[PDB]
Amino acid sequence: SLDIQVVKRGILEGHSDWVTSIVAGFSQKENEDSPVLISGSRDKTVMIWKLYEEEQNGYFGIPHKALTGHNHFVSDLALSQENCFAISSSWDKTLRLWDLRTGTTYKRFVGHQSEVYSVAFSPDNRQILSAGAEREIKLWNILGECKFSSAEKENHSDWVSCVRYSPIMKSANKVQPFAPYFASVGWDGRLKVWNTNFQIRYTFKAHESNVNHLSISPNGKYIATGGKDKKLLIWDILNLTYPQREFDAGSTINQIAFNPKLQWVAVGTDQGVKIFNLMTQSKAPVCTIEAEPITKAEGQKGKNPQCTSLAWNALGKKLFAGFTDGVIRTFSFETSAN
RNA sequence: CAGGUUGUACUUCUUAGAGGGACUAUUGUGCAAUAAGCCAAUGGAAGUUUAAGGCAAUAACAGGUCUGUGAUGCCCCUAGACGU
Ligand SMILES: [Mg+2]
Ligand SMILES: [Mg+2]
Repeated sequence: SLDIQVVKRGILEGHSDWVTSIVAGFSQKENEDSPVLISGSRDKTVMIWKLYEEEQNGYFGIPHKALTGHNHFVSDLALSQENCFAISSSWDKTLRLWDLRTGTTYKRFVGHQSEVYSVAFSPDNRQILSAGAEREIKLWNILGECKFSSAEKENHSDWVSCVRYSPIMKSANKVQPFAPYFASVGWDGRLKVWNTNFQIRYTFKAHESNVNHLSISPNGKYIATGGKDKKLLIWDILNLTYPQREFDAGSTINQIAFNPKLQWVAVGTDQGVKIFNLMTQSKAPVCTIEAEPITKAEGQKGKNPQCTSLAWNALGKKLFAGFTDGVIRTFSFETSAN
């Protein structure tokens, strides 16, 4: 057997409610570690984390700055390439541009109506993409001006849950055969793929229930898609009649993340976090349910927390799961190969 | 520590418009024949129907009001008038 076992790293706490979004630093000079962690939660707060080198006590790190601009929950965060800037989606019908050194909000994006579930940052950093319960995807100048809004003929029924982008690698030698696209996942169970011009390129009806999250392989060759359908769908951008691969992950799918290198898929689920190996065909490579540190409070027992977010650090060695109890948990992997 | 001034300044305090927010939320081998519900702890600005009120069905009670009304039936007073 190839055993992939998990060493517990630590605990990042001080998030009052849920942990809805997590981003880790971009690798700046190549193959070097990311010092930076940012989370977003219900709690009305965006947390900036100063991370311990080793692990002291049971903790992996300590809260540095708490960004407060927001009325309702923070749905999703995205980083600039600079790593010096972050953005916040919210149910408060607004987006925010955050300087990461100062607590300062730079500009805020206004003009969304209902509420905002997700945001994406384009590789050029001059385009912001935002989506919400308006069944609408919006394109913003970094100066805070709505540039475009996808219309009825294209846009999908119910709510856009998540929008993301299609990475173009640095070297041209990294083999980019396709066109640039952006992907939109929704509560109608539709995975959409649009060109830069906001023209529908490929819209497949992926799921039977609703889709909470979508992420793109670092290669931009495949898409991972998931929600209440209790199914993890992987799609080849070459042949779409049939989904590339499918996995059964217990109960409901909250989040999905690709290992920036390692070629695994981590899935946030109510039961816990599952990790899939794409290099072999088997259905459950590493499974983590987490008992509650808040349960250690005497007399109150948990049903377990459910994990509301995932992120990998740039090196792909560390993994962060945001939870129901407002605690981020950190885990590392040791390989024992028989 | 106090005044006086000031600005392509600002919203914590102050107005008060928009919109949030609480649904008994979360947890509970707590009581419930596990159903309505109650209870506790935690979080929470707020968990006594959040608090205090407005409105008030069917029916009555020959309740009160001709002295609130230029709403009136009938009765009475009409030039030393019960009129002004
Ligand atoms: Mg009342
Ligand atoms: Mg009488």
